[PDB]
Amino acid sequence: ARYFRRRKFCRFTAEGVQEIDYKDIATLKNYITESGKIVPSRITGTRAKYQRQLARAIKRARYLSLLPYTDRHQ
Amino acid sequence: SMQDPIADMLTRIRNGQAANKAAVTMPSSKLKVAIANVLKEEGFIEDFKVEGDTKPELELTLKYFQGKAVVESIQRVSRPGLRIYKRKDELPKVMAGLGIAVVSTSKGVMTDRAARQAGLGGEIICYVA
Amino acid sequence: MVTIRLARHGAKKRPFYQVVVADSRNARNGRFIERVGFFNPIASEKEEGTRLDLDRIAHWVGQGATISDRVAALIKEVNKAA
Amino acid sequence: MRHYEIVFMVHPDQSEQVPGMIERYTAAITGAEGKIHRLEDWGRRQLAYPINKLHKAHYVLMNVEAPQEVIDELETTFRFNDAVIRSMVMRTKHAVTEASPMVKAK
Amino acid sequence: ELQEKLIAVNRVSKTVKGGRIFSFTALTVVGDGNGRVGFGYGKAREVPAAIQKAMEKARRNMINVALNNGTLQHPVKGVHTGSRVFMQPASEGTGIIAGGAMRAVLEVAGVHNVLAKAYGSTNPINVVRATIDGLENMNSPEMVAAKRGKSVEEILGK
Amino acid sequence: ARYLGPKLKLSRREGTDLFLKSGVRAIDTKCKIEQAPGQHGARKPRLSDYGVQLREKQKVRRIYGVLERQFRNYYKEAARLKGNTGENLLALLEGRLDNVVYRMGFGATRAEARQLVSHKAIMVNGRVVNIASYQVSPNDVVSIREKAKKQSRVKAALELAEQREKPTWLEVDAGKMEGTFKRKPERSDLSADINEHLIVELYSK
Amino acid sequence: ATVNQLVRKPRARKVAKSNVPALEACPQKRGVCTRVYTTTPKKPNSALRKVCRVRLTNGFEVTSYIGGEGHNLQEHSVILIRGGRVKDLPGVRYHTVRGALDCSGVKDRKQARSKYGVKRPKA
RNA sequence: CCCGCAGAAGAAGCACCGGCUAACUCCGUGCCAGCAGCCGCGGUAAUACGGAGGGUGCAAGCGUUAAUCGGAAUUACUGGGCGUAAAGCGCACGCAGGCGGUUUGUUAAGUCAGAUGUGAAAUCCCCGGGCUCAACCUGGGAACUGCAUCUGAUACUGGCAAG
Ligand SMILES: [Mg+2]
Ligand SMILES: [Mg+2]
Ligand SMILES: [Mg+2]
Ligand SMILES: [Mg+2]
Ligand SMILES: [Mg+2]
Ligand SMILES: [Mg+2]
Ligand SMILES: [Mg+2]
Ligand SMILES: [Mg+2]
Ligand SMILES: [Mg+2]
Ligand SMILES: [Mg+2]
Ligand SMILES: [Mg+2]
Ligand SMILES: [Mg+2]
Ligand SMILES: [Mg+2]
Repeated sequence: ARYFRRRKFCRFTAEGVQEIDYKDIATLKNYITESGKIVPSRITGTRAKYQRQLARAIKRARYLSLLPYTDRHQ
Repeated sequence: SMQDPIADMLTRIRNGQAANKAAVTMPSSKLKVAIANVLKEEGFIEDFKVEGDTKPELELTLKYFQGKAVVESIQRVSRPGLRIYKRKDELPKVMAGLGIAVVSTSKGVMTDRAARQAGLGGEIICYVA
Repeated sequence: MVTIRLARHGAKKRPFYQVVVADSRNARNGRFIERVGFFNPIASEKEEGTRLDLDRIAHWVGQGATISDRVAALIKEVNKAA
Repeated sequence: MRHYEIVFMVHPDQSEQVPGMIERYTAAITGAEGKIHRLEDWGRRQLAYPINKLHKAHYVLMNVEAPQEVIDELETTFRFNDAVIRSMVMRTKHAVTEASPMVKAK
Repeated sequence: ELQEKLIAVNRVSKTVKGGRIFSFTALTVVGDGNGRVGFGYGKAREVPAAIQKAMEKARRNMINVALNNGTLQHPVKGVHTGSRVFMQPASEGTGIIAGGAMRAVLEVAGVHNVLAKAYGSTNPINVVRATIDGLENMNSPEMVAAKRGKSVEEILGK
Repeated sequence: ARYLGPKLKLSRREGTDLFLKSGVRAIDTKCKIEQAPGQHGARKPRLSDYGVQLREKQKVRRIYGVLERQFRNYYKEAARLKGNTGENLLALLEGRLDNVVYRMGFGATRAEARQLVSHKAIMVNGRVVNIASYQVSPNDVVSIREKAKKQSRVKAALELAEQREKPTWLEVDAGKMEGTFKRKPERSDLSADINEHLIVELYSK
Repeated sequence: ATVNQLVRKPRARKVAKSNVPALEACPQKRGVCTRVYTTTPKKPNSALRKVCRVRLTNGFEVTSYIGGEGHNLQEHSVILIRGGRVKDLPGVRYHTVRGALDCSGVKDRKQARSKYGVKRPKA
């Protein structure tokens, strides 16, 4: 119910990302769990600023249908 | 005897490149200067110079990048025993366009791209890759 | 003499006639001078089945060429319907 | 002159006229100096979740750049055009005269 | 990842006082399919082991190849100890056109469309080395513009 | 001109059951999957290189009951046509009338749907066609013949069609007993277990 | 090598010689069996191979092999011969076609029946 | 071509299964008889012969044989070789022959560009159309890779004239 850790490399900052894009399906698919729920920074280690950008991106993609909301699609 | 000065130029460059020579000396001529002049625009050679008046001498400064020869390969296409002439539509692509073909057109010696843009054929002197 | 007639091409029971200008002495499918059209007797009755370049045909007639009986009907079943 | 990033989606049963649609939008956009400066396309793609029963549909990207007024008309068109199932008139700060991973993959 | 392909196996033998001692060899290539490929060769008494020797040999001695969207960048000519190979980049959809030995290296290397031909001796081990040597000498526009001290757009001409 | 022997033998050989038999009773129960036929079938056969290519070609053909001679002509046409050959060959195989009828839902099996075409029970654009290899063109409308609809086997095949994820490029009509071959199919829709590049090389040898 | 040397003497297309010269590029030829006898095979083998000497219509005299078990062949027998050499019988380049002309089909043949001219056994 | 009639009724073989090469055992046989495109089998536990079952390929056809090209870069122009594997003449001179350093002018021979005529139709290729489909047939292109003539261009090669 409470863990909170890190992996010691905010990959977005590493690659000098200046704007996470919602069309980078490949990248996104790395931060979405099997169920389809955004993974907390406390796990992957992503820096706070880029996670906000990443999180809106996931939502837009889910909207755009490039990603799946949850997994039980009837 | 010496019967194809152009092939001698190819050997002089190729042997000096394989021997890591800084510079090569040779007898000069308009065609040799023209071919050396063409090489300058693509960066395959550093510089060229001409000394002497009664017996002109063409001097080429070779180029190396990581201690490796810049001229990877060069081979003569048109030879005194066998002339090679290509029409504009059929002009060959040397080193998939990364290299150049020295072409002697009616408007002078130029690269394959210059001949292709101008829609002109000529004699294929050499392949550079 | 030079005549304008139809050369029978196509397959069995589905003829397709080629309208050619040729010397009458030559074989039906043999040597010919010029192509001037075709004629499909099994046309679908909905789309094009016969077209001829009347300009060249008139030129050959003015040169002295004679007109076959069947082709004359074609050069009529057109210039009348339009 | 605000840079928009249209991303509409066309019914999989009407990809025949998709080209013509591009022309329509482009022509009216360009009327007010609507610099297109980008017009990719991902053809048909397997929708992640079955929207409007349609288990698969088209996909188009138009990082256009035109006055605010002209673009607003497009949204009205996309609303009342049955061909376009869904849209997303995002608004980027600058321009993107390049390529996206969706095409660079191939 | 790392994909493994068995290219060919053989039963070599060295005679000894008592009799003929049989041994087995194994040729393999490993690669990530995205511009990196490495060949391996191994000798052992038991075939099982020979594979492990080849796998370890392939893991070490790796090289980088500058791929171009899963296809070659230009026609290349390789030659190793009597085996001459010619490979040519091909349009999308042509698949792999190569002999059995030449085909195996291309999957782990990441090449998807290529026309290849083996001239001279078709000995599998010599053929494999000939292909890799050609790939190593294959240069991309990025290093060619740098090596020639020019820019990419100028030399390319587009 | 048609395979007439047992069907489950082929199914269990080459391994993955692929669209054979009525499709209701579980395929595994009717036979013994993961075991090629024959007395020696119960063993691990170290397949070769030629081996893999052969199996794939054989598998594809049986799924659509296309004889070699016929199949080779499809390959020649696919190579002739512009585009990627492997998908073009798959598109041609899917465009056959007998296959289309099966996916449209009028036949329980591809073999049974093919017999419906052969026995003059299918109408295409108001014209009677009884040739299984007829190529359906985009936007065409395929309609069961009035007399045919009285066949209760067709009705039952419609019912079962629901389980098969309805092909996108086919607009099936239930009570209307019609279909519109919307357009050509695409590689993505077709079973991703088919490696068309293997087929192209094998026939280009 | 040199183009000038090659111009002086162009490349000479070599003519490939047939392995069955007595057929004169014909698939089969009829002949009369001059002699029926037996001969011995080459080195790695041992048997009593059955061969026949035959005079063809074109005058060529050659020896042909009998590929079937048992044969009703003798003097002045008219047979049909086809191509195909015998690996272990030097000088034998032809096979007698079983089941043709005065050569009867092989008795009890059940597999590869078409290769020995034997009618399908009644069920 | 259409429509009705009756009843699964009238319609499946052929080659192969040791390697190459997809697909295996049992019996018989015992260097016998035999097979064999190449490798080769068989001498008493034959996945190779013969029979059986089983299995693989192709199919109203399947096999064998003959023939042409391919693979054969194995006559190599593209696209090979000549120390020892086939292949440097015993050596020199030397004609015809091929080839020819550095230089200006000169022509236009080659060459290169331009144009125009010519390259029958069919075939082949592309886009279509017609036969229920298919072969088949046909419309329009393309192509015909060529040659002649003319007008240029003249670097290079050749040309002569002088260096
Ligand atoms: Mg047939
Ligand atoms: Mg096998
Ligand atoms: Mg050859
Ligand atoms: Mg050699
Ligand atoms: Mg010797
Ligand atoms: Mg010698
Ligand atoms: Mg000597
Ligand atoms: Mg000179
Ligand atoms: Mg001239
Ligand atoms: Mg013609
Ligand atoms: Mg049609
Ligand atoms: Mg025509
Ligand atoms: Mg001169």
